[PDB]
Amino acid sequence: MANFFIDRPIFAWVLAILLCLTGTLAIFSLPVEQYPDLAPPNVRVTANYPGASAQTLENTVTQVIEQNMTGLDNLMYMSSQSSGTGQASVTLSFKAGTDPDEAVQQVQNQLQSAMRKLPQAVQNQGVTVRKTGDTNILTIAFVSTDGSMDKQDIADYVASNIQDPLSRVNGVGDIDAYGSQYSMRIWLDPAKLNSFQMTAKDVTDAIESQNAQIAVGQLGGTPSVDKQALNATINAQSLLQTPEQFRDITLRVNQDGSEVRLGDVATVEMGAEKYDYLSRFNGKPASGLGVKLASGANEMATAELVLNRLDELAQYFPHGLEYKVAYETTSFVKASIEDVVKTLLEAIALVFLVMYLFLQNFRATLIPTIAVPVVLMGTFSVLYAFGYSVNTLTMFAMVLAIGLLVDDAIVVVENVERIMSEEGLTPREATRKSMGQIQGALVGIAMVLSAVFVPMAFFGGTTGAIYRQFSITIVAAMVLSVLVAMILTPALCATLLKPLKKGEHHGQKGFFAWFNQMFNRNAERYEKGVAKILHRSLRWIVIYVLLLGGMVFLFLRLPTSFLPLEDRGMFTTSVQLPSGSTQQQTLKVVEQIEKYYFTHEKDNIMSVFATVGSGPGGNGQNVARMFIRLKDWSERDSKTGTSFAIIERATKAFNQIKEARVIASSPPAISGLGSSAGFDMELQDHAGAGHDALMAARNQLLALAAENPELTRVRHNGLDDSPQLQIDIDQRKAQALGVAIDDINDTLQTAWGSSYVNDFMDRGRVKKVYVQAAAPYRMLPDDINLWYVRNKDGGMVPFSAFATSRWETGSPRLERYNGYSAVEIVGEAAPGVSTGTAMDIMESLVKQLPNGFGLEWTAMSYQERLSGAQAPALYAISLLVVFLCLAALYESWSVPFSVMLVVPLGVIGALLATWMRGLENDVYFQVGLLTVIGLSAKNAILIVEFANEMNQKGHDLFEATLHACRQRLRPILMTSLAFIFGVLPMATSTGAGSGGQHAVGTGVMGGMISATILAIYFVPLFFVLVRRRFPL
Amino acid sequence: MANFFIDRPIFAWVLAILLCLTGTLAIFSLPVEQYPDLAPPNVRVTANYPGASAQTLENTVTQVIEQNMTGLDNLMYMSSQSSGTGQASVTLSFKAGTDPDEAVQQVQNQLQSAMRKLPQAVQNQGVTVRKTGDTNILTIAFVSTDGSMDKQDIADYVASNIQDPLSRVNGVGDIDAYGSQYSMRIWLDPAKLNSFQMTAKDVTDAIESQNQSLLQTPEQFRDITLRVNQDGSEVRLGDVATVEMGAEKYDYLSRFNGKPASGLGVKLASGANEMATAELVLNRLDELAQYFPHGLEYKVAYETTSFVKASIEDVVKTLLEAIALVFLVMYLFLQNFRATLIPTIAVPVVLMGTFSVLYAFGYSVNTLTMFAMVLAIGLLVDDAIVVVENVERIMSEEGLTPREATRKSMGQIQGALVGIAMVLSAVFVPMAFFGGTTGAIYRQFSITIVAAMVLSVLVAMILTPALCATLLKPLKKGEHHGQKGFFAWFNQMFNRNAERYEKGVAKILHRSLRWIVIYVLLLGGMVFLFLRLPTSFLPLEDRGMFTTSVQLPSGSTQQQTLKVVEQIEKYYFTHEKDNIMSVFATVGSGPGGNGQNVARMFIRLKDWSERDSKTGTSFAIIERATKAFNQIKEARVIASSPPAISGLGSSAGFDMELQDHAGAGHDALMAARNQLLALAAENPELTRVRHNGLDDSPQLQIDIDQRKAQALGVAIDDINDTLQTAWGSSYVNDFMDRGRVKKVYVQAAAPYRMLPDDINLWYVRNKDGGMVPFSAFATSRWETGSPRLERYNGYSAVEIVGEAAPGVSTGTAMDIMESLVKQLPNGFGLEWTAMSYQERLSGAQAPALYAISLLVVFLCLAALYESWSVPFSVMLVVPLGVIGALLATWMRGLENDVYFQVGLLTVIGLSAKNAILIVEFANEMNQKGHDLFEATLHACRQRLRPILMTSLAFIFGVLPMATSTGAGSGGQHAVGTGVMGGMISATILAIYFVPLFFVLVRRRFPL
Repeated sequence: MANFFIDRPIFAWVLAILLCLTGTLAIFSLPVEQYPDLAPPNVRVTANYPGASAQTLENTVTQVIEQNMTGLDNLMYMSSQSSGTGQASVTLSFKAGTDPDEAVQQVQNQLQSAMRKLPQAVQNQGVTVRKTGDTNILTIAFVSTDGSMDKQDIADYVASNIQDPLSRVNGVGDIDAYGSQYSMRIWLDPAKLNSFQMTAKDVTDAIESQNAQIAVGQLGGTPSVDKQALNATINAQSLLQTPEQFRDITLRVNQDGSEVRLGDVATVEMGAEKYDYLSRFNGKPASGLGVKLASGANEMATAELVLNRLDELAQYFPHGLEYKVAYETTSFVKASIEDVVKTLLEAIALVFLVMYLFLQNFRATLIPTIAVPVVLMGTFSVLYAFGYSVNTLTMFAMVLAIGLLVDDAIVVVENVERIMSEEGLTPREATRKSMGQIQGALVGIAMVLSAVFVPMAFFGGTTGAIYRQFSITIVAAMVLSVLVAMILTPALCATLLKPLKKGEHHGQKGFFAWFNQMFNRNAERYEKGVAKILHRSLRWIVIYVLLLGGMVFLFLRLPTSFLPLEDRGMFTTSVQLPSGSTQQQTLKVVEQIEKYYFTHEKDNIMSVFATVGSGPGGNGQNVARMFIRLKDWSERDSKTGTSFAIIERATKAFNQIKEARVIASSPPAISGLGSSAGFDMELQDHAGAGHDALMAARNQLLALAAENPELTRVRHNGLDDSPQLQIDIDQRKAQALGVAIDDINDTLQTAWGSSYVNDFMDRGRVKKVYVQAAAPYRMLPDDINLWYVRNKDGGMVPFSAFATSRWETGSPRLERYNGYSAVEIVGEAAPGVSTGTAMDIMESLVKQLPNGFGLEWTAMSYQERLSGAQAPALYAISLLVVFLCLAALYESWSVPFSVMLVVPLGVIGALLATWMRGLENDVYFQVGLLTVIGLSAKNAILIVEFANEMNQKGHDLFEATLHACRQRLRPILMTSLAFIFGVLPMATSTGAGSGGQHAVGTGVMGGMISATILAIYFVPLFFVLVRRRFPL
Repeated sequence: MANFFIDRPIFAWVLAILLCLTGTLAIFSLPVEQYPDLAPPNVRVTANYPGASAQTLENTVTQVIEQNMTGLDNLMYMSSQSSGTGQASVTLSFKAGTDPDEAVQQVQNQLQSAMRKLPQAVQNQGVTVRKTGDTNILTIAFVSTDGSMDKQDIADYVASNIQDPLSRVNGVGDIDAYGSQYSMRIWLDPAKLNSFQMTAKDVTDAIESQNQSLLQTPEQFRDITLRVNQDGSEVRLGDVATVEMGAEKYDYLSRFNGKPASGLGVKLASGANEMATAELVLNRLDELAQYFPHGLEYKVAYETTSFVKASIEDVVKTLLEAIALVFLVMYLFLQNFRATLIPTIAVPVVLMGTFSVLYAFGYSVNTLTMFAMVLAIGLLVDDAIVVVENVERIMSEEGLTPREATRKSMGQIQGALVGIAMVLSAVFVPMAFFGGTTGAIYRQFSITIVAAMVLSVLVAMILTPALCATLLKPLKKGEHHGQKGFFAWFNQMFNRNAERYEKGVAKILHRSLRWIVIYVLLLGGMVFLFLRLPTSFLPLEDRGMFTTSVQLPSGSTQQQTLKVVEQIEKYYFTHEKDNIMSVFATVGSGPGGNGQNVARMFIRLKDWSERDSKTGTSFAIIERATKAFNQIKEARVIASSPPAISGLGSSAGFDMELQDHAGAGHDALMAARNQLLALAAENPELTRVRHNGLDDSPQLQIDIDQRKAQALGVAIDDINDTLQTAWGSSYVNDFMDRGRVKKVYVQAAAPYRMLPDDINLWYVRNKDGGMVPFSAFATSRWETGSPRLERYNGYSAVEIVGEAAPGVSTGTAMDIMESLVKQLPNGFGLEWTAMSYQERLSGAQAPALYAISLLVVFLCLAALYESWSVPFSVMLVVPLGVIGALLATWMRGLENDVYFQVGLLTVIGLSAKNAILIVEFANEMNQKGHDLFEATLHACRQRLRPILMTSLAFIFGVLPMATSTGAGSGGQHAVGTGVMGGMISATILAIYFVPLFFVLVRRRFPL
């Protein structure tokens, strides 16, 4: 194989060009992402029980649904919520890698099973099963520049002309509206309704009958008369347009001639919702749109399309209206990807320079360099074939790969150079002999550098996915490198390399002359030291045992985490006032926060978009969210302008604020995983105690978390108990009175809440018609008697006769986790403290709580615990696979055992580097540690394979190992330095996703430094000792 | 390899016979189609909202479904129609190659979520997801010869006894009926109703109450008691209304050859074979015919299998003629009969092996694969011809025995055999990876041509060496020697011309600069011709059918449409009689939509043999019709030929969607559409430009004073029910006729539902039981609404279709249309759909294929011959053939379509073949050490004969295609013309320029 392509260089060039072209096509056709899915698919089951208390809804529906749902295929954990508004939502998160469609089908089947057991009212209302994609790809704010357009006018225009076309953009799962369009809202006064003896049902029926559009046939139908002239459709009536027409709805004509008009019994207005989002942008009234990314769609492409369409729509906005991008994700993705590309190019440059240092010949430097584009584009082709994408994980794997993939090319080139320099052979003969000598070594290096990343691919969860991303890329790169090393590089060495003895490089003074002198002297000293330590075995065995102990100590000492946080240029601050607070107080607090951000962080804030209130769909107005967008990373400082510094500085001031609970939190590392950054904990009530007991436990936990300085921004992701109405309707009492269940239910919906009726055409656009009770009347325990519902006989049975309403203090929103009343508690670790330490502290605090209150981590916390628990297995499996592969290659057990003893020499260096830098044991460290294992095995192989060959030929073990070290010192050094300077830009990256780059690069760089400076001495010791113990 | 079969011929014979047998088995088990599955898969979601206006239907139903369906996999585009009848259909088309079942499953999953959001009435009706067939395999008509059976009787019999059996025939996805079953029509009379003081609701309720015993005869219905007077007298239904057994639907009034008839539109089930399904349908119909009442007879008004069969037969004929011409030219160059037979025997083996490969890969016998086979016939014989020619030359000169001569020849040209196959197969590889309809077409050819090439190399190194070692006789110096007739003159002429050619090649080698300038000029001319040449997708074919569409002004009655249809039918019967077999018309059915003002008429022409080749072509008669039809000002009448691909679009030409890219206003959209139609009518490059839709129609909106209605104690429900019963129709109950359950409808008699003031003739029953006239609380008013609303990719749109004027390509027409759209008021943009979208995609992605194919061929040659110089020398001759292909295509009036693209690829391969045949031998001689001039001159002298004979074999193989006159003449001409011109130029230029390129490259880069 190697000899075949030596004499046919053009064939090798053609193969390389084919790989390059396929890779270029793949690159131009590969999708761009920040991360892959990496998120457990979630399916949400939603049910509605109108006019039902939260506890009653939870008991009658939520629990039942959960019971049937339990026992699914890959159900990781069930989380459920029961709201006072009457909506029950049970969320089912499935194990990562589960196809969402199959999960949805299973949930639908079990919902079919459970639907009968549910209350018939809920069944009539309808139960919905859908895969929930809640990733907010971008949030858009529409603000009137001139001020001519009112906030309600802005909301109406947006919901009429912008929301509808944007919803039709590809990949837009759901576009939330932070403002509501106008609607023909009709406010019923029960006083007038009882005055004229008309129930709300009569009003609804009159609106339905009078405001309608029905086709009744055709003028001039097909069996027409002999000579008709016109064929036209006939419509029964028209849809009302102005509010005045609604006021003229008849509803009755008395015998005297008087008519009880709708305006006589109610008031109609083309207004907006009673409690609409009081959205603001940079201290100005504005409306908003929240675009959510549909499941299984590319965020960047969808955002570009939406932005694109919005740009088009903008061209047709009324004078003085413009759109602002309050929240954007693709900016960070583009910045991070471009930064990683710059890092990769800098890595290629540094690898070229370090190779040129050892190989002064320019062509000899080019020959391994050419392997980089070929293997890189082949890896891109492999990624395209397997359906992977260009994300941060794959790009990090590529940058890691560079130094590994250049290894075999470097080995071949320098072996050819050594043969040319010493034996004096021609480049062709030198290449032949070099391939014959080191054919085994290349295969061994590829095996050790690829076997480490195989087992990782067989794990599951988000962790397994991350591992797989690295595996595929790195395994493909290693396979191509070993293919390139035996196809392209031998031909290049046989052709590109000039004899180089005519040029007389020896005697050429300069920097390279001094470098060669230093290298030769140090190599001689190194061989002397290797001989000495071979003689003095016991001392270095003791040193090795001490290194093992230090490695264990650093392993236990190192804090753990899942994924480094990144400066995305955004963070969200949440405002929660004490329960019962009006929207105006929340607005005042929001104004205070905006003033703080404008007057303190004036050099970093680009725009703040606040959203006061829960909106029309919700219960309390004491909630506000504030989307904060920072300036570009270049504009902001690298020390005080970072997102983390801004968040901490704001957190101090906001913790000073006592008016309301205000927390500034960075966005989560993974969009679909968790709501915000930091740990995510569910405080389950295992004892089954009361809800108030759970609330007291929650308060104790929050107080303790506030006490500990290791924890910051600890908050309850929920709502506090507040007085709530509970309309209780006795079905048997109503049926004794003969009043229909449907009629009383509709009347209850109309009075307590709002009832949609039909549509009316406004300016050519259809808009909804809502029938609602008057402002003072909200089906209070007092006014329930004022409402009347006629029975079958027609007599106006009073509502109070069959229904009872009473104020009750309880939680508006009840939550459950895995069959246990629980409250979700979220928080973040203090600066300098890892997430794992924060989780340990939270576990200690929950232990400090009274009995019966266990905890269960969810989302990113759950998967971080999974990765931490599963990490030792991988290491063990990867080491075992490397050992078995090495035993298979050399058909011996002494050689692989000698190699595996060098693995601790790299792990100690990686641990030292991460510990000194201040990083933590995350997933990246794990994959890094795996890379360090592979490279330590690489150096060990580079020595022991030649030593074993020499021994098998019959040379003395001492002489054989000394000769092997002397010859292979330069290959080990230059390959390792190539890798070190390849990963150096990662460890010193600035801006964009610099945190991930640092986390990946630091550990591997330290591992390489230790691996060289320890292996070059210990590998001879291991090989000699093992061979003495087990002779040939 | 070669030597093995030389000494063991029996093994090679066994292999050849095995391949032939496998191919023969494959041929008789290979399905036959006109085209493979080239149309993108379409999924249609239909929703029915009864009693809903078009605008209401679009707002409440269509928009919801469109919003939910967004996000599907490989969703090319969405098009939706909100008809005034209450039916909304959102058509989703996916990328070509997408699994239809997977698409349907995804659509159903997305619809399940959307079901809840829909109005309750729509959910009760039921939204249906179905793979869109929309391909009329055949339109059969049933006409009573005697006239005893009335048109409605024909329709009823068809629905009762024919529609059901045919629908169960395998492969019949749907069977549209242009008739209606019997129904007990009860025509009310408001005057009689007032006489007896009964409202329409009284009659409706009574008839509902009356009804397993069901009334059968009309008389039994006329005996229905509506009211019993106190005197004992009872009011009968016949006393107040007229009972008749008519149709449940009067929408369609079909007419065959000026005679009443009813029709069935048979539609193909997705994936089924067209020819087999049509044969089954017809067979079944024959069985049914065995029991048709006297006088009734079915007649095929539309048929596709006729053209498919005729075209396939024509392509087989041209294939056989190509084989014969290849044999003749080989016999011209190889005077010995056995020497000619040896390459000929390779043709059946390679062809049948290709058939086996197609059967294994699942491909069928379509026009594309057959064209590829015809091309391969000239392509495949190249290696066998080279082997035989080299053997003959060695025997003539060295005098060796056939066995040793074949051995030496195989040793000498083993490299060239591999190189020719490599270049002829590497061009067609990248083409296979392309997508869309175009990629599918490419693949049909690639698979076929690449398989043929591989089998050609295999036969050339296995079968032909054995044949040369056995069949050939040393009689070349014997029987063959001593020629005196025509062949002697031919040999003398060829020898003299070869000497002249070699001398000229030497001279041109001396005069390099002049011919370099000539080559640069040829490059410039090639670029100029490529830019000037117009573009298209596929050539239109005279399929013996075409359709004319009638669209009277909105609001026109059925009778006026029938009058215009009669005028058109008279035109066809008189002016164009020697070419028209039959005309089948259907009032009420149209491409854009259904209505009394729209009629669609099917015209079937006589056989191609009967019709004139010049004035009887479908295009000529259609142009004459358009000249005549354009004069008709009563209506818009357009005669359109069938689309190139059945599933791609509704009709031939371009297809675009003028849509409001922003802003709004349906009236603004209609005004823009009118402007666009006027501008298109102005242009002389565009013909038959129209919009596939319905203009805004008058609508009679009734206004009801609810105050007066309640003052008189009249319920709104009653006044809606009376209006629906009178103007619309009322499905009161069912009745059984001849063992079949049929509907009973109650409706006002025609004279009383014919004017807007007829609303005042009706009465309602108030709460007290009195008769309140409608005039008390009803006011009629005229308005204007759109019967059918369209949306394309979300935006409101109007579908505008049309065709290019004769002499103008479809691409030029599309450019003209894009120019016209820019003249519209700001906010309106266009998107190309159907086949037009695919044409734009193919044109956009065309330069890539060429670049990639050229690069792949270059790299393969460099890998094979281990020198950059050889492919550089070879690739320089590609323009020498491309110029000829472009010149021939431009001269013959053809355009740059898909076939031309595959042709350009074939021409690239042929130019590479000739360049290889020269430079391989020249490079070998130079590497052996011979002088470059001597090497190239010797290579030209020796390889002139094989190059000329292979090239002539190919050109005369494609000659019948370029001069075919059968059913598929257009496609055969499009494929053959460019390739033939390219090959001609490739020979007559390469045989001189290739030495120049090789010599110049070697001098610049000495070995």
